[PDB]
Amino acid sequence: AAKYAVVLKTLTDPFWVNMKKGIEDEAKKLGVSVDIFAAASEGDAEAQKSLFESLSNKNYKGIAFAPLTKDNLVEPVAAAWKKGTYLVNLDEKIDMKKLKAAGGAVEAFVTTDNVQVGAQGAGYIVQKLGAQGGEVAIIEGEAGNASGEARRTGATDQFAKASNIKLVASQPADWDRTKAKQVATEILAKNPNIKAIYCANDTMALGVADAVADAGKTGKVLVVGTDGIPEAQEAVKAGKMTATVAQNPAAIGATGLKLMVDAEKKAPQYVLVASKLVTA
Repeated sequence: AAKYAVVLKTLTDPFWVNMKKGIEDEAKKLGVSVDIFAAASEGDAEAQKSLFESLSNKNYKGIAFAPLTKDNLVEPVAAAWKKGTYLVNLDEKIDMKKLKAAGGAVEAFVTTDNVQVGAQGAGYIVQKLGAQGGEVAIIEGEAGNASGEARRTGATDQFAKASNIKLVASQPADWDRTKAKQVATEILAKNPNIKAIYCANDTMALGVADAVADAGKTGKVLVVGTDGIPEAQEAVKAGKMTATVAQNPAAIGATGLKLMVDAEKKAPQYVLVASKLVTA
């Protein structure tokens, strides 16, 4: 029988499918039975909460979970912690203040570090530009967004380590493809010698690629996105983008399972899973 359960988000896009496959592969490697649940109703906080609650009568030793919101799983996670269940928070961090106030905790949090995501995108640009270096830009998300600001910070800090890389622009395009095209055109007009643009998500990077194409500069300006959405993966294969920085949901799920298995053989353990560069 399964000592371990995982509650994912709805299996309607490749990220959660790939996390499920990574858990299954890790379960094979570790030789353990694991039950993997997701709600059929996508974007549905209470459905996921109810799904989690339905596991209370089963006897899982460990449950890993990727909450839809920071709030929606607080009560079932608290009830599980109080029963002695080993708990691993995956992906988005549960509201720890509310979880504590509910008398619960988690033992581990496995996630992607968005600062490292930005540093990874910027670092790839730095490698690609080699000894000559050159001018670069960041196309930011909505200002103040936690993930976008972390990506901006990580890219900015990484660029700042290379003395012959000059950050000539860092500007918000608000997660909008059309706005990112306009902003990239503005940067291209002001900095015609620009060599690379890191973009805090792929939707914006695809608009940046459109601006670069309109300017006749495809291949002459590197364009690096973030998230690895299918259209960006296709753009990378077609040479319309240089790369995109993708999370590794399979490794997040595998790591989550391994933490639970290892627990069976206080601040939670914080495990960061590196993103993967998608290139041609």
